[PDB]
Amino acid sequence: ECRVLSIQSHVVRGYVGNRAATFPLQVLGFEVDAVNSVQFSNHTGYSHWKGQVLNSDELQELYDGLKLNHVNQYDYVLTGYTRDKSFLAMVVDIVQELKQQNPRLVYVCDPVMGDQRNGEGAMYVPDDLLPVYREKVVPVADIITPNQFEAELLTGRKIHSQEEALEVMDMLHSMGPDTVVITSSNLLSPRGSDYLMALGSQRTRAPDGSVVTQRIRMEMHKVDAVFVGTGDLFAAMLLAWTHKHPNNLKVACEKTVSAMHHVLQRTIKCAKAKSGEGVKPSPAQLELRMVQSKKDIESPEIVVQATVL
Amino acid sequence: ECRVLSIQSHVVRGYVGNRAATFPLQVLGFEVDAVNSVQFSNHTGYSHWKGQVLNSDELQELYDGLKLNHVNQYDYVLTGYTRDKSFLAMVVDIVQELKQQNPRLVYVCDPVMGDQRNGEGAMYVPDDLLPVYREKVVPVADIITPNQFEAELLTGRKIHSQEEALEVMDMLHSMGPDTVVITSSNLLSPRGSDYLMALGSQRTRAVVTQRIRMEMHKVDAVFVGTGDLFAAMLLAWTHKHPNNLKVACEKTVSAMHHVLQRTIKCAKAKSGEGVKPSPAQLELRMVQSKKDIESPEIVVQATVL
Ligand SMILES: Nc1ncnc2c1ncn2[C@@H]1O[C@H](COP(=O)(O)OP(=O)(O)OP(=O)(O)O)[C@@H](O)[C@H]1O
Ligand SMILES: Nc1ncnc2c1ncn2[C@@H]1O[C@H](COP(=O)(O)OP(=O)(O)OP(=O)(O)O)[C@@H](O)[C@H]1O
Ligand SMILES: [K+]
Ligand SMILES: [K+]
Ligand SMILES: [Zn+2]
Ligand SMILES: [Zn+2]
Repeated sequence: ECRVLSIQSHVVRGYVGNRAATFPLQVLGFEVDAVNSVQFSNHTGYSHWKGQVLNSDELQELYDGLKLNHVNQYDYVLTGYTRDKSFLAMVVDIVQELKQQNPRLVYVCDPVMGDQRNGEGAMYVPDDLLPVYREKVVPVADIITPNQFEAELLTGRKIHSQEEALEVMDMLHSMGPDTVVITSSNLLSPRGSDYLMALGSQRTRAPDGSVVTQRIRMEMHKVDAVFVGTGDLFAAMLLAWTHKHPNNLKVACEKTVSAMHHVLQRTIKCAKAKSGEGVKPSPAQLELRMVQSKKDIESPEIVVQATVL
Repeated sequence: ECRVLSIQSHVVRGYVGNRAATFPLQVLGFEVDAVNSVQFSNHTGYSHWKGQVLNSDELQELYDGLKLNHVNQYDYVLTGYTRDKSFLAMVVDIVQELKQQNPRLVYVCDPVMGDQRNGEGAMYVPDDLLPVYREKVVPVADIITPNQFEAELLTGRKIHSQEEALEVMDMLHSMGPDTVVITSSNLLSPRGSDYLMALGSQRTRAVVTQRIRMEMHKVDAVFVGTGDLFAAMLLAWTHKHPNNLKVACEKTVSAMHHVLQRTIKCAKAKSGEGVKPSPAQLELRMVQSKKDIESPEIVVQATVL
């Protein structure tokens, strides 16, 4: 019996935030309680979008309702994109209260702030969120899934190589989370320029005070398209697989990355078919084919091997 | 590839409204766009509840977003509990607009009315909603899932026997919906007093008519969201068996039985011995009934009337 409290955005159509995360965890057997931080018609990749947002006060209201009914017991808390600092600070109060009641609670956090869109690096959020992520969110997180840019920002250090990447991940471990996964980087991969390189690290303190650190590298073949909600889907499946393989980051990452590959291959195939030959698929046509990937999400065939570093 | 627009309530914890309908439809292979009419912490069966309600203007603002992006093309529309007549009217406008764009669109409606436990923080459904359902909603609905009390209100008639029911169901057809299903009645099953009787009727312009009856053994507990789970699965099964309401209902009702059995068993297991299960312990074991929803073992035989 595992219950997850997921606080993320919601869209009527498409897959992003809680939409990208709920279905996967449900088919994997987790009980998901979903707080929708906002409700829009579709993601911001489209030309238009309309919806409402929740302020930190409304969030607190929803939590008080769970608390008043004595059902505020969770095994996992999962958060992603957040645009306002009050909301984020409010989330930390919540995570801390819950951890006070369940020391075994695991907080999976995807510190969303930006990327380097093919050599294009800029922020998605107000510069005032970074201090909150740095000083208040990271310290209580158990698993974080930043991309290169977010790892550089959290540590204030820049990554130019695989070696510096590992140092940055160590600095992150020192900030709190025992598990760190850099989901994507600008790093050149040894298998080819067309491969995306991911890196993972899981720290473990031994009884005698010694520290064991499992580090792994992953190389996935790039799909020529820009997807949305990919980081959310990743964080959600990583939570499920790390649960099953608690002390094996290797297998957890392999199962997670394999599933991504299957979902995306099914998505790019359907998008090109729906947009005609020659024509480039539109954001509407590139929405993740979540529902049709059920079997692949439940039991993915492994198609990527993690290299132990 | 089918796409469903479901406009219902959302609750952080538990299953009612959209929470009871989405997972089921998704595992059955349907693309579900969900508009959450409200967002509460839990349903009204609990001692407390907090949340916010979405007004009709906000509902229009969302649908507009879908329109501007030319992605407002659906195959089904699914609605349930509403306590705002203003919101309900906006839903009818949205449906007629969608039906003009796709005449083949199917509107599945569960006209909720009464002192029902729900996910919109309400203690009752305003009496002033009845005339809205009667005149604006039902004429546009293709499949309706009223319970006996609701059917009686929509027709002004009162059901005292099995013949009386078929009589009301026919009236409902004439009002618009080609498929009607009275989900539960006070009617005494010949099978015993511990069985709940459900009646179903379906018209096909060959105009033909198929009527059915089902006995379901009562479960000694009070559940919330069952009406929502029913409508959602009926939607899926009617799609797979378009002209066979017998088979469609048999699978829907079977799935239901499996979910409730798994729910009552776990609830008693989690509560102390001789301790009555609390609403929180009675929340539907949805995620764990995945295989039973995808492929339910038939445990009921619908008799053709
Ligand atoms: N084009 C792609 N080809 C292959 N895998 C991809 C692609 N885009 C995303 N992914 C996969 O999705 C997961 C998350 O990707 P990435 O690290 O780019 O996300 P992100 O920058 O956090 O996402 P977002 O910007 O949408 O929040 C990774 O496991 C990655 O392999
Ligand atoms: N105690 C029970 N035992 C067996 N089946 C039940 C029970 N309660 C509900 N159901 C099943 O749930 C479905 C809907 O039942 P019911 O007539 O109570 O719904 P409703 O009035 O639409 O629901 P709601 O409580 O959401 O208003 C039917 O298929 C019915 O058999
Ligand atoms: K990420
Ligand atoms: K009903
Ligand atoms: Zn991201
Ligand atoms: Zn009902």
